[PDB]
Amino acid sequence: SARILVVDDIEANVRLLEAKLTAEYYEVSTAMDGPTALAMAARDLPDIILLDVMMPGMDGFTVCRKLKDDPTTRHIPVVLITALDGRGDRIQGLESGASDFLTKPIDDVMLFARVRSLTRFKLVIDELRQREASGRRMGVIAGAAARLDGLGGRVLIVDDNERQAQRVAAELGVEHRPVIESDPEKAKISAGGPVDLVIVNAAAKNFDGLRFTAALRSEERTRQLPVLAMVDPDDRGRMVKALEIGVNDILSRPIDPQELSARVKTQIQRKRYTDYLRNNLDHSLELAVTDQLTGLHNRRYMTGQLDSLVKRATLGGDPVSALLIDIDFFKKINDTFGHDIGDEVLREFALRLASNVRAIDLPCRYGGEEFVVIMPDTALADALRIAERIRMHVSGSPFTVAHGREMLNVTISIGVSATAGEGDTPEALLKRADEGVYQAKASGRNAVVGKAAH
Amino acid sequence: SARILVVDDIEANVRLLEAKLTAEYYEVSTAMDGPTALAMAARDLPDIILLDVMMPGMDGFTVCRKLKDDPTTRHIPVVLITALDGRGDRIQGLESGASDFLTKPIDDVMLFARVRSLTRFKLVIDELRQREASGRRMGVIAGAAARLDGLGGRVLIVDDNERQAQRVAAELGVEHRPVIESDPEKAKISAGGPVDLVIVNAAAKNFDGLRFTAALRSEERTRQLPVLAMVDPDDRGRMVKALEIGVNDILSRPIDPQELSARVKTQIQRKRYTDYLRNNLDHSLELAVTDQLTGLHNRRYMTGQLDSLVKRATLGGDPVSALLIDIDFFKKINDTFGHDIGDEVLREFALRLASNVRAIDLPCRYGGEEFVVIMPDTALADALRIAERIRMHVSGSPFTVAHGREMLNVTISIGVSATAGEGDTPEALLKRADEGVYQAKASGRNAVVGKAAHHHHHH
Ligand SMILES: Nc1nc2c(ncn2[C@@H]2O[C@H]3COP(=O)(O)O[C@H]4[C@@H](O)[C@H](n5cnc6c(=O)[nH]c(N)nc65)O[C@@H]4COP(=O)(O)O[C@H]3[C@H]2O)c(=O)[nH]1
Ligand SMILES: Nc1nc2c(ncn2[C@@H]2O[C@H]3COP(=O)(O)O[C@H]4[C@@H](O)[C@H](n5cnc6c(=O)[nH]c(N)nc65)O[C@H]4COP(=O)(O)O[C@H]3[C@H]2O)c(=O)[nH]1
Ligand SMILES: Nc1nc2c(ncn2[C@@H]2O[C@H]3COP(=O)(O)O[C@H]4[C@@H](O)[C@H](n5cnc6c(=O)[nH]c(N)nc65)O[C@H]4COP(=O)(O)O[C@H]3[C@H]2O)c(=O)[nH]1
Ligand SMILES: Nc1nc2c(ncn2[C@@H]2O[C@H]3COP(=O)(O)O[C@H]4[C@@H](O)[C@H](n5cnc6c(=O)[nH]c(N)nc65)O[C@H]4COP(=O)(O)O[C@H]3[C@H]2O)c(=O)[nH]1
Ligand SMILES: Nc1nc2c(ncn2[C@@H]2O[C@H](CO[P@@](=O)(S)OP(=O)(O)OP(=O)(O)O)[C@@H](O)[C@H]2O)c(=O)[nH]1
Ligand SMILES: Nc1nc2c(ncn2[C@@H]2O[C@H](CO[P@@](=O)(S)OP(=O)(O)OP(=O)(O)O)[C@@H](O)[C@H]2O)c(=O)[nH]1
Ligand code: BEF
Ligand code: BEF
Ligand SMILES: [Cl-]
Ligand SMILES: [Mg+2]
Ligand SMILES: [Mg+2]
Ligand SMILES: [Mg+2]
Ligand SMILES: [Mg+2]
Ligand SMILES: [Mg+2]
Repeated sequence: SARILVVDDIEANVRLLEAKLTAEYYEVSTAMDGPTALAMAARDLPDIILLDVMMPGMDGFTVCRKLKDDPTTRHIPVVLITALDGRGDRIQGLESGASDFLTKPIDDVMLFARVRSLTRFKLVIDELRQREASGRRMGVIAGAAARLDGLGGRVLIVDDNERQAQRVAAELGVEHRPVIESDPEKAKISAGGPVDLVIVNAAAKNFDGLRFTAALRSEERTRQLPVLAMVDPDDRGRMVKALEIGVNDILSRPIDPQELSARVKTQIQRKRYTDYLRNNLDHSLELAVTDQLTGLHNRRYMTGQLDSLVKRATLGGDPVSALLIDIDFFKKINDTFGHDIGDEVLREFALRLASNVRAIDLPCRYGGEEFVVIMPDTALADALRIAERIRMHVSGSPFTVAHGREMLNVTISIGVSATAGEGDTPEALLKRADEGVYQAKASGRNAVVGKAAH
Repeated sequence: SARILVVDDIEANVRLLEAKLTAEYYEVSTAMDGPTALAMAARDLPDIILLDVMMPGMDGFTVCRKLKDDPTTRHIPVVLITALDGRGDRIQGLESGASDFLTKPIDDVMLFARVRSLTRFKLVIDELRQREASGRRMGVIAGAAARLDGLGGRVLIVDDNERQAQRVAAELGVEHRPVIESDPEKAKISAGGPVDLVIVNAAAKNFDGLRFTAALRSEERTRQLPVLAMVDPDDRGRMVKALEIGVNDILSRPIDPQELSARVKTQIQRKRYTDYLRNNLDHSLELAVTDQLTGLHNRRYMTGQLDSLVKRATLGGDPVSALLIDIDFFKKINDTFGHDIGDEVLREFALRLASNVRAIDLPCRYGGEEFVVIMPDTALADALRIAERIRMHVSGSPFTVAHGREMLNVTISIGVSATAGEGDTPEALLKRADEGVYQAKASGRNAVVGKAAHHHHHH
């Protein structure tokens, strides 16, 4: 279910861990030092890396720093597993970018809980990386592939221990924008707003922090919001639960502020990376101008042009008209002959429309079975002629279908609309058009109806 | 971690299930009949529905059919939980679209394993649906998924048992294209190729079907490929394991051939649903028409439009004009500052052009450093006005460059052209615009030069 790379200078360690992980059905590979490790990671792109710190030559902190400094590997969670146990070295490991820092001998129940958690989180990151990478024979821009810090960031602190909360707030205060909130019900609201990270106390006295987290996770709006939970280091059952319901990361009471700072930064920086991906995906769709199926222009492109043309109309320029065409009984077509045949009809209809209208006109795909034609410098009466012409052309001739094998009769209903002067707006114009289609429908279909200015 | 709607006519049932699920930290809501259930599902979009079959009025098979027939709710997994246990009841439930069919009194360990599984899957799908609904709302993606299509479908049967393999193949054979493969190592390869679903034997004698599945799941190529596992029915632990390593669904042996058929169809249309989403999302930045770097329309598009406009002009309609713009000393920019900056200038120039010209005009990328603007219903004189305006917008103000650090001065030369008479053609029109450009540049650059058509004294 995951490819895990294990790194340690002692063979006994490597194969003991290996047997545990393959017993849980993971695909394990191994390296015996830093240099090797970095080569395998760059080549094989594993899902997780488990890493010794103390090794002859290049040590685990360095290895870790390099993995995060290459864009190919920056995204892979690293878990340090080591014999060291000083606070000093704990903090050095987290500051160098590791998700967790475990001290030998490790708790297997926590290791597997943690691994199952990381893989769950990597699911969405990886899909989005796949989505982007399918722009690669296209055009990227703007983005200079440049990272994205972990500083800044608005942090909500849900806690009913005033002493503890203020300490947490004082530490984050220098580098971040912290806000305290001891009411869980209010907190639910706040957490929807402008917030990058929530810190929740699982050992709160007046509410259950874990239930509160489950709450955030269940509602679609905040399922993605990172959550860092304060827990008791002696209560293993509760730590596993925390990971299982969906907590991104954990901290031991009493709160070490240097540990706190390191993990808050880690979490804010991963959440930003995944919002870079989401926005890049959405910016590239914005740039699309045609409808994939019919190759006519899409409605986004159309409404942009309609904005400009209607504004110019309102301030005294040329009038604009709109035709809104909707195919009759289109659902009956799909329900009888199948979706494929539905698409043959749509494609043919688009080519017929395009070629019975002037080049200066803007025909477009407006919805599933709806088409709009914008006609610059055209008034209501002419538009009605043009609509009539298209109606008679569509129904005057059957449609080829089932690639060649069969004909079909198709008819359309059309609503027609023209601009009405200074007060008019493109949404008003379109609304009059579909009031026309509605009456045309009601009149018995295969009909044109022009609704007038008010 | 998930919103679960629970439906059943007896309060005792609803209440007992609710306790169990909230003890595992789920958000539960409830209904006690069909009508209510369907209203709640459409208003609230829960992550999973657990459903009784036998209820006064509308029953569970109907409620289920309606949920899958409405696009708002079609994607929600429905699990039926019922006192009924005939194989006929089971097959109807699965045929009406359920992910699973459980008999009361349920196995809780198993219910949770199954819930935990559905939600792991929903994570990918709902990120996808979410992005794709963003695409629909901004006006780019349009259309609809097929409502039927779970038939056809290339199915790989990884199995050790000749005879069982053969029966599975015979049943699927009518509606799908099965292929048998008893070697797991070969099967790893085949599974990469053209395959929609793998059926694997968890109780195979010569290899571990679950290890084989873990294998598919770990390699990035086949991580989404649906897998249906045949399992011994007296091994709850192995069943849970199967669900944990990532199996889409379980089928108890000895194989019921109509159970098989129903569960294969369900998985294949779920696969195609997620494919349809991925295509909408990606394939929509493919098909030329615009120029990647600048956003403006490409050349092929522009010459198509110019043909139609010029023909209409020549037969008596509105006149048409062309501007041909070419950036001055553009080679100097690439050679002094590098192509990163050359591109920054082209992109910005496109922004300044697009926004100083009317919507009805067609600005476009014509060559490396050349742009053309087509102006419908416009004559030579007005075109010269437009060219001059544009020219001063580029030279009147320096260009940002080196992302923010550095300022560059850029100038353009423009040739101008307009339709004239019956005998004119688009290639003639553009050729006059080129002669303009050539004069503009000879005259000392940062200039506009228009070119009228002429005939000889005795033409
Ligand atoms: N296709 C196209 N044609 C263009 C463009 N610019 C000018 N024309 C054509 O050239 C004419 C005269 O432009 P003008 O001398 O700036 O005289 C202009 C200008 O003084 C003013 N005006 C009109 N629209 C605008 C505008 O959007 N912005 C500004 N700033 N002034 C405008 O009134 C005008 C006279 O209006 P029209 O009757 O339309 O007469 C316009 C129009 O037929 C253009 O970008 N695209
Ligand atoms: N944007 C746009 N506007 C349209 C369209 N169809 C008609 N109109 C507008 O309304 C017109 C009157 O159309 P008509 O009655 O067919 O009267 C037509 C028709 O009889 C003939 N005609 C012009 N172009 C064509 C053509 O391309 N094909 C055919 N078959 N006849 C044409 O002369 C016309 C009168 O010419 P106009 O002065 O242009 O007057 C035109 C035009 O202003 C259209 O598809 N798109
Ligand atoms: N009844 C009518 N139909 C219209 C009108 N405007 C456009 N159409 C329809 O759509 C046209 C294609 O328009 P085009 O792209 O401008 O391409 C147009 C245009 O470029 C030119 N053309 C044809 N007739 C005339 C005309 O009478 N006057 C002018 N100025 N151009 C014409 O060739 C055309 C292609 O020939 P068609 O087969 O007629 O194809 C015509 C016709 O089917 C109109 O006003 N009235
Ligand atoms: N009927 C009418 N509408 C007006 C007038 N002035 C402004 N508008 C409307 O608002 C414009 C945007 O204002 P702009 O800043 O002048 O932005 C203007 C201007 O910078 C330039 N432009 C377009 N036509 C002309 C023109 O005839 N003369 C001049 N000088 N500039 C023009 O590009 C424009 C953007 O073009 P549009 O997309 O058409 O967008 C146009 C148009 O929709 C006007 O006098 N008459
Ligand atoms: N093949 C195909 N079908 C589509 C597409 N986009 C939307 N549809 C279908 O178009 C159907 C429209 O059915 P309606 O009942 S709303 O429209 P009708 O044409 O049947 O109604 P009228 O007779 O015009 O009143 C919907 O169910 C969609 O599934 C599409 O892109 N390809
Ligand atoms: N950065 C960048 N440069 C390009 C591109 N497409 C074409 N070019 C280059 O633009 C350069 C222009 O050289 P010219 O001599 S043709 O153009 P000039 O502008 O220097 O000539 P004029 O002074 O106008 O006569 C050529 O070397 C082309 O390789 C491009 O997409 N990005
Ligand atoms: F050698 Be490791 F740091 F335990
Ligand atoms: F009432 Be249910 F079908 F058990
Ligand atoms: Cl001329
Ligand atoms: Mg060591
Ligand atoms: Mg319709
Ligand atoms: Mg009942
Ligand atoms: Mg040049
Ligand atoms: Mg050139």
